[PDB]
Amino acid sequence: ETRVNPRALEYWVSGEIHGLVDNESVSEFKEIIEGGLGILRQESEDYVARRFEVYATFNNIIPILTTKNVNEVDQKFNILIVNIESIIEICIPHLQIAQDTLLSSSEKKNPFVIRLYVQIVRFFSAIMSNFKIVKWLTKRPDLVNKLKVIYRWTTGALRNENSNKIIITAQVSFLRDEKFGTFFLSNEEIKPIISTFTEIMEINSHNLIYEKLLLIRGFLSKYPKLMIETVTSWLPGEVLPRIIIGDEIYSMKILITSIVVLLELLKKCLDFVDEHERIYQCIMLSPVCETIPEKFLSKLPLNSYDSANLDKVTIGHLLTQQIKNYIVVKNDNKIAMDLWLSMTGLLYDSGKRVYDLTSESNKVWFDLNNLCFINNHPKTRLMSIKVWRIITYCICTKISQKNQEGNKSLLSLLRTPFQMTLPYVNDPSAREGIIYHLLGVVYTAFTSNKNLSTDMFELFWDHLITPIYEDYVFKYDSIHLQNVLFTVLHLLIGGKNADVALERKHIHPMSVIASEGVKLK
Amino acid sequence: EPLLVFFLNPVSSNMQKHKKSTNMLRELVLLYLTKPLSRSAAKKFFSMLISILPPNPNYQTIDMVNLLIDLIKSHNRKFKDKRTYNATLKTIGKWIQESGVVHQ
DNA sequence: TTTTTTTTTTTTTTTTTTTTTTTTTTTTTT
DNA sequence: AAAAAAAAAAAAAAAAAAAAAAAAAAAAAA
Repeated sequence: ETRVNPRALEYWVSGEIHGLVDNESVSEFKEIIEGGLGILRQESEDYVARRFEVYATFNNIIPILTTKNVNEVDQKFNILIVNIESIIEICIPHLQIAQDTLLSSSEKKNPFVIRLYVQIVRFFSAIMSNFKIVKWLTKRPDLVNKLKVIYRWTTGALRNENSNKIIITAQVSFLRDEKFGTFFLSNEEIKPIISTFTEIMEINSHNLIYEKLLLIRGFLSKYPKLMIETVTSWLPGEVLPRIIIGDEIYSMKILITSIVVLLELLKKCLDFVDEHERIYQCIMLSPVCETIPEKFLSKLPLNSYDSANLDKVTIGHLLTQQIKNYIVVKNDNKIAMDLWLSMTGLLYDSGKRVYDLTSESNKVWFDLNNLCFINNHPKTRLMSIKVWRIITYCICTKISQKNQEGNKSLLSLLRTPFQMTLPYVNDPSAREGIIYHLLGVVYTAFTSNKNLSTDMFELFWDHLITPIYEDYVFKYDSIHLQNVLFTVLHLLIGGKNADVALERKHIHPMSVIASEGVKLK
Repeated sequence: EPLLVFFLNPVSSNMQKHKKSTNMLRELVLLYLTKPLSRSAAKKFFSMLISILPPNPNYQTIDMVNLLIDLIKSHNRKFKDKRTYNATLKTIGKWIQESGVVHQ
């Protein structure tokens, strides 16, 4: 007999009763939700206890994406887009009184209100992350600006009072999944959010760093222009120290996640060049105490006079040391080189810093690559050449003809892989790295560079191609290698006999950054 | 696609069609899984190959299904799944044989 | 004897193509 | 006579499919 009732007091007993049975794939789920919203109408003799259970079942009868039927999602959320005016009069103040009683003291580990606070935050997260609600909200901006208060309080609830591991994780997962701000928050309304990424209550329980670094991903791909304008805060304050302290104070998951954030900024920042030059300023010009908070420096494995001269240790030095232990101690050759890559690109994309590659204080980065290339593993030897794609891109896109001997010096260093592989021409992998590199040089200097004039070509010729071919190529007994190395010449003159596109075509300079790189086609 | 036709071809009877069909339907699957059982395939192909088991009618079709289902269940005892989808690989018997004891 | 990488799959985002609205302007009732 | 309706004819928004990219898991090398 069906008489549990959708409303009144009969449905939720004082701790459970949800409804994941016949309401899974069925519309009648409606009356549990619209029921619960009616129970939230103040009164608060019997209805105060039952506030814990209603926001519990809301996080239970909600579906995932369900590719099998994206319409059961569409139809369940179509109740909320009608009920929404009611959610805003009650669930916002019911969150606020639960928050502010959790923002008045220190001992406040009270299991009634703190177990409710997490359940009401999940309920809002699942409302915001639903993209169909985001397109629908544009129909009424009165509700957008009422709802905007969630962020206005959440931003205080990270850097004030006793924000607990659970309270932080619920607010960060919300801001990772939110999607809402892209169409409803202005760039300046978002800066108060990024302003918290540096300022969080400290408990490096691994849980908390893992979600903190994943938030930076969602914010880079959904808010790039905003993240880059502010990079001088969140990168040196809370991301960059995570790698430097080492694996022991953390877990390898944390270290890898803080390497991925570097690659994402690289795939969204060459778009803007960093004309503010934040990169070289906050990392290679500046020492530790100018940009790293004490919050991470007290946890740092210091060594010698460097501990008393934090005024002199520029961040590039301590980074260069940590990369050295991965190759020589752990054998983590990939982690060392994929990291090393991302910094060199971002640091030197500035159309005057490209020349700093020539400096002896900076050649320690090439030495560090050489110490990887002397290792046994053929895949490691190939990969320590596969990285040079950035060195081509910086030297051949952001270059200025004016510094004639500067250009010539960069173009000479760019042949260093051929000097390393010359004795190793016997090995399959050592032959292949020559081709992969050289495709990227040719492509970037001539196919994707529009600005060739006369003057750029002369630098790219009797100072570049002639020193490549006379001093390396005309000395390899490997005939099948030479066949490919001379095929690139036919392509540039007018015989395009190199498949081009059969079935299974690169033109913008970003294309050389890719894992396959570039081909003859 | 062809396994859909392997079911409904007896709508027009002809035991000459059946007599070659059941013989070829055995040798089709004898080599389909020559490599040592992918974990993912033990759920991917498993899921769509059960989304359409009817007609529940058609007496001369279910003869062919009962003759093939235990040919599969024979290798499911010999060199099945080296762990992973153990549990779902026997749910194949639970709903398929429910049909074969409701309309026979 | 177990670590590391590649094909199958998943997702974003172009690039086409379609959906759709809103300005424009004659002849009769406000 | 003035304001309102009636109809040409340009204009603007957004979802699909496939390439890449990237993940799970599977294929390879210890």
